[PDB]
Amino acid sequence: GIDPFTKTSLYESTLKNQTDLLKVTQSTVEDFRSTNQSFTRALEKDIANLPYQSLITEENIINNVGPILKYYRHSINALNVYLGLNNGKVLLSQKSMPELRDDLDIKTKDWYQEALKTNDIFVTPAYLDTVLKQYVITYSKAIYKDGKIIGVLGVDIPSEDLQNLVAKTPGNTFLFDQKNKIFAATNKELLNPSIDHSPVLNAYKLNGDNNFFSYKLNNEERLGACTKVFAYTACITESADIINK
Amino acid sequence: GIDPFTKTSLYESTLKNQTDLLKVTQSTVEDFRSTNQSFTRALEKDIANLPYQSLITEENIINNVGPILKYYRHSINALNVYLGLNNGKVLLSQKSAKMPELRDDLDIKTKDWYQEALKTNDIFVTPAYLDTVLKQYVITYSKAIYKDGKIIGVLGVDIPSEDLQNLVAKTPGNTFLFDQKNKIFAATNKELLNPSIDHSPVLNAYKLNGDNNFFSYKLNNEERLGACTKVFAYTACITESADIINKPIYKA
Ligand SMILES: CC[C@H](C)[C@H](N)C(=O)O
Ligand SMILES: CC[C@H](C)[C@H](N)C(=O)O
Repeated sequence: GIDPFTKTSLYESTLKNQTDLLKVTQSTVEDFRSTNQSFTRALEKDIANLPYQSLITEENIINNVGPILKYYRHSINALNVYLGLNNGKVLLSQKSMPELRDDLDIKTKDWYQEALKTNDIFVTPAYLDTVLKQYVITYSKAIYKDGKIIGVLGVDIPSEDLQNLVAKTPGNTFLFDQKNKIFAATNKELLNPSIDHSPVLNAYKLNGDNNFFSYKLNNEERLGACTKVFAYTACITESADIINK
Repeated sequence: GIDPFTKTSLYESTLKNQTDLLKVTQSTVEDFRSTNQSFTRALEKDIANLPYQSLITEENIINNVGPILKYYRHSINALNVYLGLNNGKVLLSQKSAKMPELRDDLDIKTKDWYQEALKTNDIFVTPAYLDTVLKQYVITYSKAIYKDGKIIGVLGVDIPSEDLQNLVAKTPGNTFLFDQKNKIFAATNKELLNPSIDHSPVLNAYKLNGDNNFFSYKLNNEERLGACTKVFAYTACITESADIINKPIYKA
């Protein structure tokens, strides 16, 4: 758009605009995670606050912890909320009275194993829930009372919840998961698994977090930026027509 | 005549972005409301799921409803979660350890959160007001609870209005909210909250223009551009200096 002064003004403007919108998508991901972490932490505290007598028999776990799992599940509309024990049983409150299940192979599960290896909440990649066969993100936390492990708390939130939040955001924003597979997008057509993303991904590796870049699609110029948000990569892209016309 | 800058692609995109940022603030308000409404509905359902016999004596209400109020309060970090009864007593869960107890001196039957809930099938959302007990500004979500068609009481959930302010403050853009009385309520630039700020120019211009339509206005002899929109009872606005919208080659 010929005069370099004018092109620079258009470029600097769209850079700021697109960076702002990328930040909104970043914030969406952050807020989803923190809300779920706060919820999980509160549940941990309510369980650990029970007297040991209420925690040390399986029947007492069912009768005393079960209602807490159920109310918490309902309060945020979680898919499953549960407490896994070292005997391999798990008290499960599932969307459909919490029951003690012995058939869920919990010690083979990352949500269980990993919670025992950190003092933080553990957040799983999205995976297909065994019980309800929906894709979930699990927040898990080893619960201790007086330094004594009670069990591992788990909270399953449908990954579609995050996908829907991201899709509603302004801008042509999208998320890749930890394996660089498309996870969420404002334009639902981007969900085609056969779409190649090397151009934006290569541009991102060259430029780094939040650094605006140009790239090509079918010999046409586009502009974009990406940034790491936990294990995700969040991106925004647009046509470069805004600066070239 | 017409400002030539308004015919530029730069101006057009600038307004498109301001519109996008205003919509982010609109979404913030909508999502805060929806989340709190859903929480309150879930709580109602769990209370009403108690057997009728558990809901009809004060002792049974304390013992059976109280734990539910507490666990729900913790789950979302609400300020107060409570069940108001027709006898005027209220089972109140708030920060203080012990189990929820009945308070008999909170004058509930003449309060809007109570009376409005009885007039509707819906959740009632109050304008922000100073909480009677903890003296923080709160928004209350209330709902009449029925069991087998019989009124048990009115559920209330108090969320500090500061929670919504904090959400708005984190949003991009110079966005802000007015309440139902056209008083400043939340702002990205927390200086806009100070009572000495004159919001008449933006409000007067908004009245002439309607939702999402950009307008010029002035404050303290500075030309500005703004747009506002209704979001439930609130008015959400975004404004910018005219000299940022159109950066002069020579500054004044
Ligand atoms: C109780 C564990 C639950 C079912 C978890 N989502 C899993 O699939 O392992
Ligand atoms: C139990 C009612 C509570 C305190 C409510 N926030 C009020 O001020 O009326």
